[PDB]
Amino acid sequence: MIRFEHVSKAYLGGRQALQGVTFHMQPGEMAFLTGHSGAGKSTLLKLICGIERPSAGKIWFSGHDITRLKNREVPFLRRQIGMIFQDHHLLMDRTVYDNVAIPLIIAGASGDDIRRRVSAALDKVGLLDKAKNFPIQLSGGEQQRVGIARAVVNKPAVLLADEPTGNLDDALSEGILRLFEEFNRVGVTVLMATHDINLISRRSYRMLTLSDGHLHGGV
Amino acid sequence: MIRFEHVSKAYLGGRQALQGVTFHMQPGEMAFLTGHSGAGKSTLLKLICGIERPSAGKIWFSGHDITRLKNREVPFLRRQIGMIFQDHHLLMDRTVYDNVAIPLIIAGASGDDIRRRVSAALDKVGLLDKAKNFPIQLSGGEQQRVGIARAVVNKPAVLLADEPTGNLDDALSEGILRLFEEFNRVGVTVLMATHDINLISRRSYRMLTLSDGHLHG
Amino acid sequence: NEQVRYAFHGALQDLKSKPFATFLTVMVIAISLTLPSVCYMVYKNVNQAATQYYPSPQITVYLQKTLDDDAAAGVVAQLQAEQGVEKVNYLSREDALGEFRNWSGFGGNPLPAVAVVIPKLDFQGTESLNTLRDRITQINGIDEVRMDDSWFARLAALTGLVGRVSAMIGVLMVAAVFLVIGNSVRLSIFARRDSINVQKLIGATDGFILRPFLYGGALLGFSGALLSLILSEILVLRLSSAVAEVAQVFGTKFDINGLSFDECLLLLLVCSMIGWVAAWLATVQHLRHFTP
Amino acid sequence: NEQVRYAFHGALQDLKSKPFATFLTVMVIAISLTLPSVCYMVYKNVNQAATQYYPSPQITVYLQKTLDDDAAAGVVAQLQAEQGVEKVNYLSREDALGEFRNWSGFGGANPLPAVAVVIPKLDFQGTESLNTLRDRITQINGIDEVRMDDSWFARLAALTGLVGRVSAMIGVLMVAAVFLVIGNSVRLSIFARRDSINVQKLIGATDGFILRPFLYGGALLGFSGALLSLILSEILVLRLSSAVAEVAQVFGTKFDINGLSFDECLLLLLVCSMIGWVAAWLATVQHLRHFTP
Ligand SMILES: Nc1ncnc2c1ncn2[C@@H]1O[C@H](COP(=O)(O)OP(=O)(O)OP(O)(O)=S)[C@@H](O)[C@H]1O
Ligand SMILES: Nc1ncnc2c1ncn2[C@@H]1O[C@H](COP(=O)(O)OP(=O)(O)OP(O)(O)=S)[C@@H](O)[C@H]1O
Repeated sequence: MIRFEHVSKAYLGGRQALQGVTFHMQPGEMAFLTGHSGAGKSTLLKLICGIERPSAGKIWFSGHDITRLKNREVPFLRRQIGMIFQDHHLLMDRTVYDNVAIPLIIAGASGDDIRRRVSAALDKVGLLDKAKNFPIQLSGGEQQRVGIARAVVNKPAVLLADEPTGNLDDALSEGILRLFEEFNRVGVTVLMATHDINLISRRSYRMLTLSDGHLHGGV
Repeated sequence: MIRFEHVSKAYLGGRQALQGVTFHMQPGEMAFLTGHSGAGKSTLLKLICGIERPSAGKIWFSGHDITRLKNREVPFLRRQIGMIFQDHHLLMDRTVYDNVAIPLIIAGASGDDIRRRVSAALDKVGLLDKAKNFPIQLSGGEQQRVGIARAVVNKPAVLLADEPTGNLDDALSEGILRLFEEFNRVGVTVLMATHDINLISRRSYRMLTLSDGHLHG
Repeated sequence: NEQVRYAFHGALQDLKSKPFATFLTVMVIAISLTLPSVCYMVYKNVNQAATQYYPSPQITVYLQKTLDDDAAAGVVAQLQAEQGVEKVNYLSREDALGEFRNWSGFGGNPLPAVAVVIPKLDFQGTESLNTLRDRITQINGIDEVRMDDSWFARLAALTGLVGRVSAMIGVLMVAAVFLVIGNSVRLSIFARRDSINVQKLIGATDGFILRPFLYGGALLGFSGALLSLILSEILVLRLSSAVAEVAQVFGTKFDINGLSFDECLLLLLVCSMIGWVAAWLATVQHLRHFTP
Repeated sequence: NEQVRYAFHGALQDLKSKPFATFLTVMVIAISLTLPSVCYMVYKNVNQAATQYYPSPQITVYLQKTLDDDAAAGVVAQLQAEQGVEKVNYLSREDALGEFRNWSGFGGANPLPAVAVVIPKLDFQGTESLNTLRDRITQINGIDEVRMDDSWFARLAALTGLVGRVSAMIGVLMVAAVFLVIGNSVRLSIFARRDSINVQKLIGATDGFILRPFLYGGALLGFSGALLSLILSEILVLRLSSAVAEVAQVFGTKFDINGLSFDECLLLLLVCSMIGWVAAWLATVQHLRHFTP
């Protein structure tokens, strides 16, 4: 289970991103959280991995308390989260083949498993052609595709999707959605975040709308 | 007057992103060029400003041809295109107010009308309270907004668009599109390149589609 | 001088954005510039000491046995007339009588006089010694024009090796200042990858990219030279205090010449120009990689 | 050693990424190591050049007349067992010192006593040796010429202290210079990247894992830094070994310049690579402390 207490966060600039968010995030099923441009629809996902501290309340994950971790276990517990970014961050001047093999190195992979893990990860996105090149010559669609491809590896317990398909067409939007949708037979929680409604209106899962850090609607 | 004939692109690996395209582009008229994910639309989109050479063929701009010319001529005519990008090429060290003042100080305007020009280029975008700060604490929903805020400065003769509304709501997409629509009252072209189909279905303009970098879908 | 305001404005906050690195990159580069100043201090105070203190190339010249009791005055008068030796110490026959009696009592009679020959530094070479031996021998009344050498052979040989090794060290330090300026400036430039791309994709002029990096390199070299001068002056004062107790056994007052004003301006201008060319070479060889 | 192969592979990929930039970094870190080596061999060769020098510390050991040579051998054994640093030579006054009487019978014109010169080693010197030696000196008969010479003895004590202080100051500023130049080079080398530290921690990793290819990179930069100086110092030595020949023959002997033996070469490589183990370790953790929440 993933539980929220009455939590909020602001910053040093005086901008209050969150003003009280509370939900029980059950293991297994999906989420389609959305809001306006000024809403905290990305900073909500930033608190899950624990790379910012919440200004108010206390934060809970799995079966432990992830509040007040002194930089010695929040390296350890973050590894099971494939937290996707809004804007792409790749290891520059470094090939794609070991770019998606980054989380396998820390987890203690063998020699043989890396090849089939990278191959099976890039099969689900369909990019076994630009595999040995650099992300300089990758255009933005496949840059987003290799950014979302490295969340798939290591088989994470919790998956976060901070705006995928922002740089994709509608034909591949259904495929990159169904790459998430095939994860329902395994015990993983997926937090999909988006702006558009058209593919959301074609499906039916949980709505978590927020307005300036207040959910109001959405249990 | 932007004239095209058969132009191709094979950078290093022989990947034929483009092979040839032919269309005239009238001054002041809008366009909504699009393709699929692997379709070579952004390379064609950068061929108008021409930060890379177009290999085979030639591109005509206004009343000149810029195909393989010197580096003392290309950045002088690069000031008349509205360069926005998909990735956020913004000065991380400097604050937002002089991110959009780069075409002003290139144009050499006086210091007194910098503030009213920047505020005139940011009120229609809707970012004045979130100015005079750094882009690292700005999210992408306003980072893409301050990215295009330097394109609307000083009224360029031709305005360029490399996938806006990537991190924006549909209401903000409509607002930013009406921001782009009022430029068509004067003689500046709009070259929108979006993957959204419902936004372009709500209005009728010059719709062309390139399919895998060849011809016209 | 109005469009250049922004280029000087941006570099100041660029350096003041991360202050510890700005302090470290000047503290590492002033102490690399400490050593040419230190070697220049060591060079120029022993050179003025070499005019009077250690070298005295005297050649022991003996006169005729009992030619005259005051025959050395004629030798002084004739040797005043030619080049080479100008000032001759007056040592007559009666001078040798008073100068040779004390040596006999220290160890335990025609007695020809001993002349003093000083060829200065323009005829101090051993090949040029035989030219001076021609004019002394051809003057009558002089019997022994006997060589000394030995210590003078060492004085005319080790100075070449010391000058050669000092020239080698000076060439290695002028290469060091030619290279560490360029290294520091090019790492400062290569720390910034986004800015050149943004101001080049946006329509501009190449000089507009060139100016703030060039001014930052110039002020970095200026700060390095200034901190080098301030750090060298206190070491000159410390060595003056260190030589104050050593100079009092030499019998004369001695002081160390400090960094003069006519060369500190040259050091500051060459540091500014080397920052200029280091930023030119760092920036021009970086924005040619952004034009396909 | 299976987990550290990625560190070596990443380090050699970083070094081979920009060969000109890494070569220039190796050159700037290697030109700094030239002068500790040059000053070390300069300080080293003058130790064996202190075996012989022009201002020899002569001691006036002018004994008595005629019968002093019989008592010279009796008294030399007592003084050598007093301090332990005592070298006395003796010559025949009537026969071997007749040339010294004939020195006054030269162009620059047995009453004189015998001449003996005592030159001790540099280990037992100073005013304490004079205080422990003048108490029992001139213990036989009366001994003429008690007037010592100490004008050169006082100046050599003053001159060696001055250049000793200069050399100590130079050495501590060289170790400061090499420490700060490896700190500057490694700090700008890791500051040249920003995303490579961020992305390694935004994806869950181990804090020690990101330290591996930066500590190893700094250690390999320090290890490769000293080797170029150790193939450049001896080049300057052999370039300046030619001038040793004509200044050795005027000394009346043959002198050989020493070189960098393998005992101190490993020490220099260890001290130049160990500061890459420290500078990268402090600079990376200083850089990632600014990115923690
Ligand atoms: N690190 C930060 N420091 C200060 N303010 C921030 C920070 N991150 C976000 N904000 C502000 O919080 C508000 C929205 O936060 P975000 O969740 O980051 O935005 P968002 O969810 O990315 O919305 P988008 O970009 O349209 S998907 C804006 O007013 C931002 O300026
Ligand atoms: N510098 C480059 N070198 C090699 N191939 C490139 C380069 N830039 C783009 N491409 C290729 O161009 C093709 C697609 O071009 P784009 O027009 O950029 O695609 P796209 O539809 O615009 O995707 P985005 O996300 O909208 S940019 C891909 O096959 C890329 O590999």
